[PDB]
Amino acid sequence: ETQSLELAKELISRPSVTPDDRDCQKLLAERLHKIGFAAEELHFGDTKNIWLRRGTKAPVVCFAGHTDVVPTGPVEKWDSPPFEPAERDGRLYGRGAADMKTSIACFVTACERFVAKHPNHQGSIALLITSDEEGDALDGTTKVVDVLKARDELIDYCIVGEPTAVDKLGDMIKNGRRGSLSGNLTVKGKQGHIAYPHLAINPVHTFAPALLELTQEVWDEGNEYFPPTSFQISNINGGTGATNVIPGELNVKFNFRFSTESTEAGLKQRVHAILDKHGVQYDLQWSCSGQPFLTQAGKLTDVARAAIAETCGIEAELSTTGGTSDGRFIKAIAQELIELGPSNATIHQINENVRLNDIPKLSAVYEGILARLLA
Amino acid sequence: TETQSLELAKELISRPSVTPDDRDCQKLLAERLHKIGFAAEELHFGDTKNIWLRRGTKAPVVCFAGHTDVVPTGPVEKWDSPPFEPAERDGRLYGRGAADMKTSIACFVTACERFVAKHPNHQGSIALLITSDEEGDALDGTTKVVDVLKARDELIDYCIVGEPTAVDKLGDMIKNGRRGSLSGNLTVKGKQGHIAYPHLAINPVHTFAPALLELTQEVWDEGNEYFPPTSFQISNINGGTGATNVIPGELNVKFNFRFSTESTEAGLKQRVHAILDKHGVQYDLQWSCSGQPFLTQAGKLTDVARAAIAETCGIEAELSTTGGTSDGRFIKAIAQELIELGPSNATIHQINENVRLNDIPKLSAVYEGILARLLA
Ligand SMILES: [Zn+2]
Ligand SMILES: [Zn+2]
Ligand SMILES: [Zn+2]
Ligand SMILES: [Zn+2]
Ligand SMILES: [Zn+2]
Repeated sequence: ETQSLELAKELISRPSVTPDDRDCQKLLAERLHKIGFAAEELHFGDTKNIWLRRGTKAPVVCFAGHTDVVPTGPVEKWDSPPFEPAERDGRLYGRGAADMKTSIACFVTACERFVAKHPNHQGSIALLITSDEEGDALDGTTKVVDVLKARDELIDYCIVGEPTAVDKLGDMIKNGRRGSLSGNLTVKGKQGHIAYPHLAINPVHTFAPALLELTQEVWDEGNEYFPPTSFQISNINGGTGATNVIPGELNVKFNFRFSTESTEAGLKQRVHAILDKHGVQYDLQWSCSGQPFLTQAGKLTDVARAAIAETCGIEAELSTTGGTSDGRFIKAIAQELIELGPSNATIHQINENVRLNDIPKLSAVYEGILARLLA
Repeated sequence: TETQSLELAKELISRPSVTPDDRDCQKLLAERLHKIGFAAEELHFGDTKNIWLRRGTKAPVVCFAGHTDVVPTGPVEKWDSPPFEPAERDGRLYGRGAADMKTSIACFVTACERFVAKHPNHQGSIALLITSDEEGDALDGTTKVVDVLKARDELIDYCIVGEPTAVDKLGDMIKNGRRGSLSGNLTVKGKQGHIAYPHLAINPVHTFAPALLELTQEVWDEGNEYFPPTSFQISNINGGTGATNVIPGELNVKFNFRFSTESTEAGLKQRVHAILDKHGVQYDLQWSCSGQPFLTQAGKLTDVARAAIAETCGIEAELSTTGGTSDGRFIKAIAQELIELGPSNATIHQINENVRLNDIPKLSAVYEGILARLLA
C-alpha cells in the first residue's frame, strides 16, 4: 500500500506551525466520515482540537496526536524545503515527517483497511487530535481530556503516535514518561573587593556544600519501569566579571525529570532542606511543566509487542525515558496508554525524516493493534 | 611648631600630576634638597619620570620611596573645593594627593632639612626614590629604577614607602609587608546535551562540584605573626546561556589567592591541580600572578618607627600586611628592611580626599625621629 505515504506527504505539505492547523483536521474528518467517524470540533483559544469517533460502545481504542509542527528555522539550512516533502536515499524528508504526521497518516489508513475488513467490529475507534502539542499546550489535548472526563466518555486503550523508535521501527514503545520540575535559585551573599573578604559574603562559597549534596543526592532508586529521578543543573552565573570582586549573588537553574517514585512536593521539600541545613540564604522560584504517568505492562503493551513481532520481526522494549507527550493528560481518562511511532532521531531538527519502508510497516502495526483489541 | 611641611604639601597638591605627568614635582624636590647635599639623578623611562636623590656615600642607607602621580579627580563639580586648589577646612587639608601621597613626600623633605640641620655629620646616607607612575600601569616606574640600582649594587638598608597606612589615628598602623596575588582562569570541560538524556552529556557543574567544595574549604596556611592566612576566593562562575533543558558543555571559573610568605606561587598551583585531578575534573587552567608577597620581620626598622610614633603621636603602633600592595614589592629586592608609613588612608582615590591638619607636622616629626634613630 502506498496510501499511508501519500497521506503523509499531503499532511507534511501543510505548514502547520503551532498553533495553526492549516486545515489538517478538516482533511482528516472529511476522509474518515466515509467510514463512520463522527467529528466533533473542540476549539479553545487559538487552538483547534477534534474528537473523531466511530462507534458508541466499549472498548474504545483511541489514537492521539498533534498536527502542529515546530518551526523550521531558515529554509536555506535544509537540503530540501521543509514543507515540500521529498523522497531521497530511502527517506521521506520534511518537517513533521517524524514528529508526527506520518503516524497520523499511518493510523488513518489502518482504520480504513481495518474497517473494510471488519465493518461490524466490536467497540469504537477514536482520534484525539490537537493543533498545539509543541507549544504551551494549554488549550490543546488537556482541554479535550477535561471535556471527555466530564461527560464520562473514557478510553480503554490509547496509542499516542509520537516517534518512539531508537534505530528500527518497533524497537521501542513508551508506557510512561517522567514529569518535569524546575528551580531558579538565587543565593545571596554580599559583594566586595576580594582582598577584604571579611566585609563580604561569597555566595559561591556558601552554596558549595549544598551544591555537592544536591548533585550527589539519590532522590529515588527508580523501579521496573523508570530510571531514578534525575537532577541536573543547566545554568550557573555569579560575579561581575571583575577578578578582584567577590559576588553579591549566585544564580543557579536546575531541573528534575522525576518518576512516579518521587513527588513534586517531596522534591521541593528536600531541596529546601538541603539548602537550609547548610545555612544558605536564598530566593527560589519553582515551576512544574508536567507530571509523570505510567501504564503497567499488560494487555496493551502485549498487543503492541505482538503486532510489532508480526510486522517487524523484532522485540519491542518498553520505556519511560526521554521527554514527554500528551499522554500526560490522556492517561487520566485511558485505562492503558502507550506511545508508538517511528524513529525520533531527527525530531525538531533540520532535515527531519522517516525511512520510507517504515511507513507501510507502521500502518500495519497500528492495524494489528486494532485487530487484536477489536476483531 | 613647624609650618613647612604643610606649605610644601600644598605646593605639591596644587600641581595636577595625574599619571604619568609629574608637572615639575620632581624638579621642585630635587632643587630643594640640593641645598642640603642631595645629588639628583633623573631616570626617564618612556612616558614616566623618576628621580633618585641621595645625600651620603656610605651605609646605612635610608630611603624614602613614593610617587608624585595622583589618580584622576572625576567630575570636578562633585568636589566641595577644587581638587588642585588645596584648602584648609574643618581641621583637614583637602585636595587630590593630600593623603595619597603628597603630604608624605612633603613631610619627609622637611624631616630631612631638620635632621640634617641638627646632625650635620650624621652617619650613612639618605635617599629618595620617586616615580610619576605608581597609580597607572607602572611599567616604567619604580620597578625600572630598582633594576638600575640593583645592577650597580646600590643597595638600601632601611626604606620607608610613604603610602598612607593610618586607619584612623596617624601612627596606628605601619605596613611591614604585603600579600602576593595569584589568579586562575579555570575552564571545566563537559559535553553539552539535552537535559533529559544525562548519560549522553557530561555536566561540568556536577564534575566540578566536589573540587569546588574542597577548594573553598581548604586551609592553605596558618598565617603567622604578620599575615592572615592565605585567602582563596572565587570571583566569577558562569556556565550556560539560559536554556533550562540543556546541560552545558563548559564552565568558566575565576579565582584568586591573596597569599602570604607562608605559601609559594608554585605550591599553591600544585595543590590546586592536585585537588582538581583527584576528583577527575577535566579542564584547562590559565594562571596569572600580579605580584609576590614580601616581608620585613620585626626588628630595627619596625622598632624605631614604633618608638617614633609613641614619642610624637602618643599611639602604640601595630604592624600590618593587610589589603592590597605597593611599590614596596619591588624595592624589597634591594632593601634589607622596608616599611610603609603615612597618614590616613580613609579617603584615598575618593572625592574630597583629605588629611587631618594636625597629622602633618606629626608625620614629619615621626619621619625625622626615624632618621635620628637610624643615622644619629
Ligand atoms: Zn510530537
Ligand atoms: Zn515534537
Ligand atoms: Zn593611590
Ligand atoms: Zn599611593
Ligand atoms: Zn639629635
